[PDB]
Amino acid sequence: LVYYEGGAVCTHARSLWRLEPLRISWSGSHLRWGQPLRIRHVTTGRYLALTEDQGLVVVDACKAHTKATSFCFRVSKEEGMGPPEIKYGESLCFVQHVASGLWLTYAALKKKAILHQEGHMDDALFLTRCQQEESQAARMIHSTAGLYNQFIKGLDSFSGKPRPALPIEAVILSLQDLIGYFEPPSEELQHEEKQSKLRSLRNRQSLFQEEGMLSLVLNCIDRLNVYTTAAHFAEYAGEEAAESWKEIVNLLYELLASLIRGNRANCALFSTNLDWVVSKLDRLEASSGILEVLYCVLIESPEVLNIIQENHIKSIISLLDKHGRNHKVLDVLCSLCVCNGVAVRSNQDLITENLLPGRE
Amino acid sequence: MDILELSERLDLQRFHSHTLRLYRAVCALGNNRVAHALCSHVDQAQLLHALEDAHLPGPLRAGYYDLLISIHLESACRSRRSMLSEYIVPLTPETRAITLFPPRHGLPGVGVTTSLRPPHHFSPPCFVAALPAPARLSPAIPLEALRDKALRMLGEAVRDGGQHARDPVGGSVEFQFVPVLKLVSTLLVMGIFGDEDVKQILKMIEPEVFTEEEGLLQMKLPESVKLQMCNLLEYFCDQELQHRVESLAAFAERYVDKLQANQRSRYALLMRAFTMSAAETARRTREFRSPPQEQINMLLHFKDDCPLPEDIRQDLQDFHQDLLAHCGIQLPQSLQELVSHMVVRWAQEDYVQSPELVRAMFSLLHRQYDGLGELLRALPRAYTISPSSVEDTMSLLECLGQIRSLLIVQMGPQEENLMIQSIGNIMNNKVFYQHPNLMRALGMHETVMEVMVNVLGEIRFPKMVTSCCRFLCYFCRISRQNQRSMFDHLSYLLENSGIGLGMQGSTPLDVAAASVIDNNELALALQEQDLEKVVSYLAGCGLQSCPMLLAKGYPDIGWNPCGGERYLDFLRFAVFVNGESVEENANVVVRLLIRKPECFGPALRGEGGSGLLAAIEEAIRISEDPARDNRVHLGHAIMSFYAALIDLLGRCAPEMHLIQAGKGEALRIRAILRSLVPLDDLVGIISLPLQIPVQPKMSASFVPDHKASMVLFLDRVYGIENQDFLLHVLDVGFLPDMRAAASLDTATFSTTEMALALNRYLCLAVLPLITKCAP
Amino acid sequence: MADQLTEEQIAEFKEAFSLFDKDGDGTITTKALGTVMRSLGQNPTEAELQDMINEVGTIDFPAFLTMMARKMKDTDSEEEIREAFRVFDKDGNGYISAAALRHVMTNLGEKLTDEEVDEMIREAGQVNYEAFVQMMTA
Amino acid sequence: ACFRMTPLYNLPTHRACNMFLESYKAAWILTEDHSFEDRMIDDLSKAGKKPDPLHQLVLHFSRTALTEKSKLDEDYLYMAYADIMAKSCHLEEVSFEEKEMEKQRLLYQQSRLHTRGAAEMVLQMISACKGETGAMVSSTLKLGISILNGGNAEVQQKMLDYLKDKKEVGFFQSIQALMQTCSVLDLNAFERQNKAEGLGMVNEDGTVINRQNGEKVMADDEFTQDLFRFLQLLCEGHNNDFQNYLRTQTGNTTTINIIICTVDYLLRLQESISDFYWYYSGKDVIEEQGKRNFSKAMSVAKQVFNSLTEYIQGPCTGNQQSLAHSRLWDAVVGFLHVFAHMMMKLAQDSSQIELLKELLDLQ
Amino acid sequence: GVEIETISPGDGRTFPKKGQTCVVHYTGMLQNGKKFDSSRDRNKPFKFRIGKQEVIKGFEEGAAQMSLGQRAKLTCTPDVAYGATGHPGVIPPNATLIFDVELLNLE
Repeated sequence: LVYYEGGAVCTHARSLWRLEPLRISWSGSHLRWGQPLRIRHVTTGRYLALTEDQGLVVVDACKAHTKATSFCFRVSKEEGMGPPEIKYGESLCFVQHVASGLWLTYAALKKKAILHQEGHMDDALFLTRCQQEESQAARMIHSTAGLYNQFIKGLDSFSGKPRPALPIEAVILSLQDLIGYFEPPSEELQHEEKQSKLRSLRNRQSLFQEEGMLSLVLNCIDRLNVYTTAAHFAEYAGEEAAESWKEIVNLLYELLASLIRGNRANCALFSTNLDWVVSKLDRLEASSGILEVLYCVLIESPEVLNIIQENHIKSIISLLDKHGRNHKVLDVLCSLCVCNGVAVRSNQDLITENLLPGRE
Repeated sequence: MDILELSERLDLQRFHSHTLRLYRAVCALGNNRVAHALCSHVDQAQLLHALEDAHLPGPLRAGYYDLLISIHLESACRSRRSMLSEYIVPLTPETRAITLFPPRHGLPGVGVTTSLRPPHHFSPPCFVAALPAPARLSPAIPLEALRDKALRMLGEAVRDGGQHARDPVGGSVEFQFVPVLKLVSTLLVMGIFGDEDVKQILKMIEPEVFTEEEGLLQMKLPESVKLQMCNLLEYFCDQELQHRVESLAAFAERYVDKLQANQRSRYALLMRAFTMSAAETARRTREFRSPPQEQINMLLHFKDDCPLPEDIRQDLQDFHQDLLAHCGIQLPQSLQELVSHMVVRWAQEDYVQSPELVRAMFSLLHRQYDGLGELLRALPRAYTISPSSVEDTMSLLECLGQIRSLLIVQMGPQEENLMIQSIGNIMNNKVFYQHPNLMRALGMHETVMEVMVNVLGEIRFPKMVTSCCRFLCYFCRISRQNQRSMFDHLSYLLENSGIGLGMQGSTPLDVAAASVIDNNELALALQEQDLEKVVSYLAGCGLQSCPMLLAKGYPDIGWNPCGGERYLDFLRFAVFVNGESVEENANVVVRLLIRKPECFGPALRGEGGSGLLAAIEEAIRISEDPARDNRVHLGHAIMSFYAALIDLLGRCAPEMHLIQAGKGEALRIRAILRSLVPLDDLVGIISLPLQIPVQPKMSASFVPDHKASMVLFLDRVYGIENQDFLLHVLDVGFLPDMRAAASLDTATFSTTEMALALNRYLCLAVLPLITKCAP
Repeated sequence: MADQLTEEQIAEFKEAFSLFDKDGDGTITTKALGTVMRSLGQNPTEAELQDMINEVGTIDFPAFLTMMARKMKDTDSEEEIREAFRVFDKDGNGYISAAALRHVMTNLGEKLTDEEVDEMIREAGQVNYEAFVQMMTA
Repeated sequence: ACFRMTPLYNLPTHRACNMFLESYKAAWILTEDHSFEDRMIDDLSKAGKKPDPLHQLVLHFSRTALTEKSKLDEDYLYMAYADIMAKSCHLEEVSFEEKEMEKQRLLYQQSRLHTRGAAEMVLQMISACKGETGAMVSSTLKLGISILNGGNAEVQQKMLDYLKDKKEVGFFQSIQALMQTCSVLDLNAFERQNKAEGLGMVNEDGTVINRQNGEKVMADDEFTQDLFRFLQLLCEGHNNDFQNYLRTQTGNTTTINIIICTVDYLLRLQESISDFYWYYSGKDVIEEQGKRNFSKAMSVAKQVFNSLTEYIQGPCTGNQQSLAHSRLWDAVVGFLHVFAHMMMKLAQDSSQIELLKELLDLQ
Repeated sequence: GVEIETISPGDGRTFPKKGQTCVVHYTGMLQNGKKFDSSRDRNKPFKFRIGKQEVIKGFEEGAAQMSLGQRAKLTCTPDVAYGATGHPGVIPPNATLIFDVELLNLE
């Protein structure tokens, strides 16, 4: 479905659209009126066309005919860089299908879009530009979503079937490079540059959260962490995958920690999925990543703390008792008590009544 | 292993430092029971020995000092810091002895001050007491050896810094100075230090300027200790300002005694006069009939008429010159000059890159260079109380501190119960009723609304919300100035009360309703946005039924009359004031109701066209069958909603004199109100009889107050002028009710509350109407 | 509005309630409320007390405070008539004239206008002090 | 109820002290003129490399404003210091030498601030408001007009350099939003205000602060005047660079027509003043209560017209062509109609000559 | 019950009487051998009146069986002392307590 929603959806990656002219040579010329060009969604990768099945429905690139997917621009109803220009923000434009010739207007704030012949007088659209960061992030969302969907499909192919090949190398490289991409800015930079980098990082994380990549990462890591030991994955998958499984899970935990570092919305999203993190905390392999994930979730979102009950605190105490004396668990425990100037009495009482009385 | 051995063992030292951090965090922001548990884990003596130790590592020493302060002094220090801003000075004999200058400036922070501050509550730790909810007190410390011991460490650290050793305690000068100075600053904020201790601390701060070795400001310091020095100087300046306020209050008492004696003398002289003039008597009448604020304004005007002798004017001028001299206006040897020069030099020597230090240093700089401005800003919080109410005011202040302590604590059962107990206590105190200006200056309303918003943001703890709303309503009812102060947050309250909770008792919408009542100014100042939000909520009230009603087993319908009844009541209160209708708000209410037809009931909609009389008949039929509808009955809900709508429409009608004048707006509104509801509907509703006593279910019965709204509409919008119309409506609806009341006047049915309700009806809704059109 | 009552009256009310506030919770029975009212000397009728209780068992200090303020509004109004009669003319013996109206308008304290004073006089040398006071009270 | 007002001597001393404190703080210490901003700004800028305390203060404010947040908190210290700096450079026939000396003194007092980085801080904190009114942004505008007072040239160059280097777009969005919110004379509100003013000046048993509460109509008159004065001083001196930059910013992603928004606000003010005249068309004379509001609106119109003039002044073809194609013509026609009828209505009487003088000045 | 293991001799004649104030210096010790409470660390005697319910049952019963100047080791069973619920973060459940207490004065 194609909507005309307005508001927070404007800043999200789904609102972005790309315009690819039919001709390949000198395709970067200025957009003249009547030029036959296509419109595609940058994130999903599908191609928008006026198919007879459902009118205005976006379709995959596997079937998009020129006569069915071409579009034209008209100012009114009525090689080289070539034509000078059409203004951004000040020049209106009317969308029109090349073959059908029907104007684009709202069919009926999730109002559907249909190509009625009458159209409307206020159906004109004016163009605005998007900076490099948004386009780069959206295309990365597309590529990572495709690769990760292929990986999770391959994982589900042999689920519970003891014995193609999973692209372990490409997946590992993607995780490492995404970790590098979401690296926090260093504190040595001045306040202006550091603040600009932090704002850019927050925008990038918000784009990833809106695109739904976080849910897919949760699905992938849940599927990969069903198994217990590398020998078990060797049994279901093979030796080659078993060798890289530790790296894959470590990098997945690292990416999950990085995607929710400092943003309130991403960590508040875990208000209902906290029990999953607490349950998978106790795993031996890849423990530092899940501990860092929990620490970031607890420090960033105050609303998460009210969900925690006695069993989660007891599990944290179990982690402290079973994984030596590390200060990260104790920092997590300290952050549990106080959140940005307000104290939670219940969790403080549980902490003071579980670990302290035992004296062991 | 020795605690001192951890110097080489980095991992164990780090783990112990973070363990101390956890100990602080669990016992942070109150939680005195956990503080007792930590006292069990960490003994009084153990902490004392560590504090005086010299070989302890830096992080461990800092963590130990912070642990001691957080489990022994934190809550009392927080309460005292909260009290530090409110100045309540009683007129005690010690207060009148306060002098602005010593009999040059004196040493700041030393002397006597009568400002009323609550005492500290402590409980000794005894861990074999029988297991027993009371608000458990914080742990107890000797607090007397601590004073001298802190002074001793401060002196020893100053001497060691003067010696310029290469092995400072804790491994750095910061770890040697910052924690002990933090402890000393907290002890000063608490006020434990006496006159001699304050004098010695002042001498340590500056040996030359404050004289009655080397100064601690004179020697080189890093930024971290500069932050605590800045805090200490801020506390000292605050103490100086408090002393100035106390002296100003003492002079106020003296001068008002003189002024009231002079005013009585002037009254006697004026009364003795016989044939002065036609203006001298006018002057006396103007001076003696104006409100006391006006009188004290006229008498205090002799600057740059004024029936005051030159002696009192000269005395006030002398006090004014003394106060300007004290402020440093002059129109290092003193505190202001010393702090200013220290701040300037600190900023000049190095480019400090710690934002907190910069902020605090410049805050002191502004406070010192603007003393008159600081005094002017602090004066509104100041107040004067009679010496006879000091105990009650102390109890009120303790209750206020207790309720303020819950501002930074998540809401729970014990906390909400203690909150309710505090509200009951503040209700039972008489000072809250005697002085509304004091009650507003302490500003309990702000923190009470903050707690209400914190809990509101399904709403848990409903009883505490209801008691909070009752307290807010009573505070509004106390005084008109408090009413203005609460109305200033009307939009905020309405945003909180956007969705009616529906719980029994008071609601934030009731707080909003009580915030604007019996005052023309507030109703005229009622802005567009609040009314627009209210009517939007009413419109949304007509699209779906109440989720609580659906979850209660009630049959599902397309709307919830109970939810809209509160909005109709609020609109009725906001339209009708002092037995009159305000035109500006009536215009807005009519237009906003008519813009959205969904605000009205589904029967009055143009599409359905059920009709109001038919709707009420269907409501009565529904109430007849229990299956079709304490537990709120749907028939009574729809009946009350329609009655409230009719009442709002009637009370929103233009005034009779406006109609007589012929102003277009009033005639247009009366016409549209007539068009909305026909007269036949009113006469039919009045025609409907009411069951009389074996008394019917009062909640589900046909309440006469519905007819009260109906007859109010009939009297206001339409009126009775024709003999035939009056006779017809009267015969149809009015006589049978009077006959029923006369029959029920018998002693067997006199005590029935149905008879009382119908009596209140007759005497307050219809009998005045018959009286008015008697001729 | 509870600001009408004087601090002496509010102290008397607090003492009267504390005389029967041995429980400490603040709750007072309806019979206890009537006993407190009798101790105050009002001696209100049973029907009036029941109506006041039903208007707003569960009687607390603020509720009795509001009830007493509503009751004492009548006493304040009773003294108001005498105050107006004694303030219309200082001597109060046939001293009604336009000069008194001019003096009142000059120093009313609310900054009244000459036209407003003329309108008030028209509401109603020769003048009636009682009629003028009644017109001012409307 | 005024007759039954109790005298002062009957009241207890514990409340008489309270009203004595209130009257004292209202009438004596508030009127005391303490000129101490100059001494502070001189002491802090002496520098005794390492920046002087004034530069550190400006840097700390810039750092506070640059921190990302939903909305900047009402910082009591920033507002206070901003006023201290602003009044410092405001002020401390006439011959040419004396006027030149006074001007040079004003430029030196402005250089005491604009070389420390005051302009960058002002732009940062007005851009960080995200288009929301308040007292802190009002103090920021006060500091801006004080720095730009007298049509200083180097300050405008520094502002242009910083604004182009940062390439931020939120500054013009904030200005547009702030100008959108600015109020215009409203007949309905005035009616509520004058109905409220008809009530007693003394409440029952207490004084009424209705007069001290302030007028509800044209409440943001000082704010609007300061904003338009800041804009006109920003384009003061026939600086062609800003005259071309305000209409359209080439570097920034989105262009905001500040001049067209100013014309839209002027048209809104014209509609409001025409409605206000139509309300007073029937009445023979003009009441003083409405006369004060009329004069306030007249001053606001004068300020906005001066701002538009200062935009136009200089051979800037782009701004002139943009304004020729806007809705300014309909506004001007409406002004001409209301001005003519206002002149004739005032000339009918003789007790409102000052309002006629203001009318002629705005003409 | 409680077992009074006499650490040191004390004056035999003096014994606690109901309604009298007892000052003690108890050095509490957990069952495992760890120390949780000590009055001597606080340097303040633990004043308590015998016959009331202010102090836990085992310590009161043992104090009834004490004598002036005498030292003893009073192991208290969990049912007697803080049974099945302990002071939060101080005493674990169903754990015995061992006290080292000697009397100072009986007045």
